[PDB]
Amino acid sequence: QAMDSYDPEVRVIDNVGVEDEMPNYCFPLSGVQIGNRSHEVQRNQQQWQN
Amino acid sequence: VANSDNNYIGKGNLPAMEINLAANLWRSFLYSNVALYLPDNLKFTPHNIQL
Repeated sequence: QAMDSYDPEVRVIDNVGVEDEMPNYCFPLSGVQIGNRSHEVQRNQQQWQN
Repeated sequence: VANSDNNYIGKGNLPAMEINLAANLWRSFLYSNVALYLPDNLKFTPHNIQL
């Protein structure tokens, strides 16, 4: 005893739309997207040396 | 090996990006259903637009 049925939202398509106001932005495993390296730099007298 | 230089072999695990679907859905729900209906005294007009 399982009455045949159709999904009411499938029979009549109530195209209310999508509640998409917020973007999503899938992010990489690493939090900073590992790439080229950089050198630490400190000022010694007036210029910048590595 | 002769004329066998068209391989596209990678190393390690597959590259990918996380998206955290559960919090994405939940935060979109709260924004679009509660934050948008906040009283006008808690909403700001964006810059460089006229109302």
